[PDB]
Amino acid sequence: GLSSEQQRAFLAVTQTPHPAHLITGPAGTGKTTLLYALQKFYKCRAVTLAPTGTAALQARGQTVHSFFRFPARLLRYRHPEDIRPPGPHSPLRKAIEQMEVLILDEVGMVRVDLLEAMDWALRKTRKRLEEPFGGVKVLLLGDTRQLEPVVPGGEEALYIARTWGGPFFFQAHVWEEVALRVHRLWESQRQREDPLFAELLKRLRQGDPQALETLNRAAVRPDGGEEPGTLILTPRRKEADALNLKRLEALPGKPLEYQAQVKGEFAETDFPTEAALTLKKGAQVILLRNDPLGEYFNGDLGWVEDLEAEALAVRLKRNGRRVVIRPFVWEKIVYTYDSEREECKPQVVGTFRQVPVRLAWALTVHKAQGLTLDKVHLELGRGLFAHGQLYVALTRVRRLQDLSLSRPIAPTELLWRPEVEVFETRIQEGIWQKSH
Repeated sequence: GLSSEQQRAFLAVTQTPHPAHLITGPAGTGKTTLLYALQKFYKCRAVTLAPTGTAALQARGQTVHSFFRFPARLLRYRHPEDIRPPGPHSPLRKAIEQMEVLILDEVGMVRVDLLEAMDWALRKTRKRLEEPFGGVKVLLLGDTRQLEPVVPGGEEALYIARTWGGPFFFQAHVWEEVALRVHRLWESQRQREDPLFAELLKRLRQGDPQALETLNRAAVRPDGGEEPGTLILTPRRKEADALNLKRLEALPGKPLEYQAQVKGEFAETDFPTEAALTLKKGAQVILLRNDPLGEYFNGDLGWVEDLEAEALAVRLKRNGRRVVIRPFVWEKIVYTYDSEREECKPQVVGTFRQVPVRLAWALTVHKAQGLTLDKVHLELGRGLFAHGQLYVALTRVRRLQDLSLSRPIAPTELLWRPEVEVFETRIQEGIWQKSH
């Protein structure tokens, strides 16, 4: 069930001896089903890995650090003190010396030292320490805009500045050895781009001053979140929960707590939704899972109508109330070699059981990633000039008319980092390889 756009990438990456392939493009269905077709297409030829627990959950894979027993600190270059190879006959080594393909979702947040750990770990155990990754066909994924890995400062920042120069996944010295065939999609909705707004976003990423004045003198509207169907996006999830709470304690209806059943090993930070979910009839809520039948979708903004102990009815914004949702089961997955099969065969270690819905009067930009939204309102916190971290917020809409920021933006909150502005544009032909 693959469309021509998803099939073109599938066939372009699977039918070639080239190991390194990057697939760019925004989040959403079409991108997920592309991975769900890839990982099932090989199905112990490869494993699916991710930098963060959240990414590993929504990608059916294992955390990189947890798959490789990598320690939660700066991974020094080819250092055996940090990158310890699994010993002989160990029940990780036998499974890693099968992985012809390695899928890697959300490469935006993969730090450089983390990528160079994977390469050396794959080389010093599959015996292919000359070829990059031990020959393993790496399939990188994720919009390269929802990037910028945190670097603490002090000792760790200086070492990374000296070894690589920056924290990005492309500054790794692996790419000085192999070429990265980049299949960039950016082609899911032609005119719900508003090509003037796309060029406006590109001029903001390049520091243009008058593009910034244009953005401010068309979209600045204090508290323009009172207009109907306005989702008040916030950068930080602290004020988002605070905004949902104050709008939740306005509803007269009696609340109902939905209790999650966290079975097995499931980290607290990996929780998709709050386990003590207080809901009232009339709350703006959003779905977090696609319906196996096909009635509702992931990211479907609804309104609570009825509150049953193990089900709830929501009037969808998209078409009109049709579906009652039933608690979904999230599984923590770890890839450990199967004895009988002689082939990795991943394993369910954790379980999270609650209704796939969360409060949606406000949302963190992180959780809002890739959602097609009709109308948004941005909440400035006077400190978000985190070297362009607010660009990801402007991209959450297709036309300038839908966005309404509460306070003006400084030129610095949107300006991209110089190393990024060189990567996004040297990949616009195709293959990318690091010179000198």
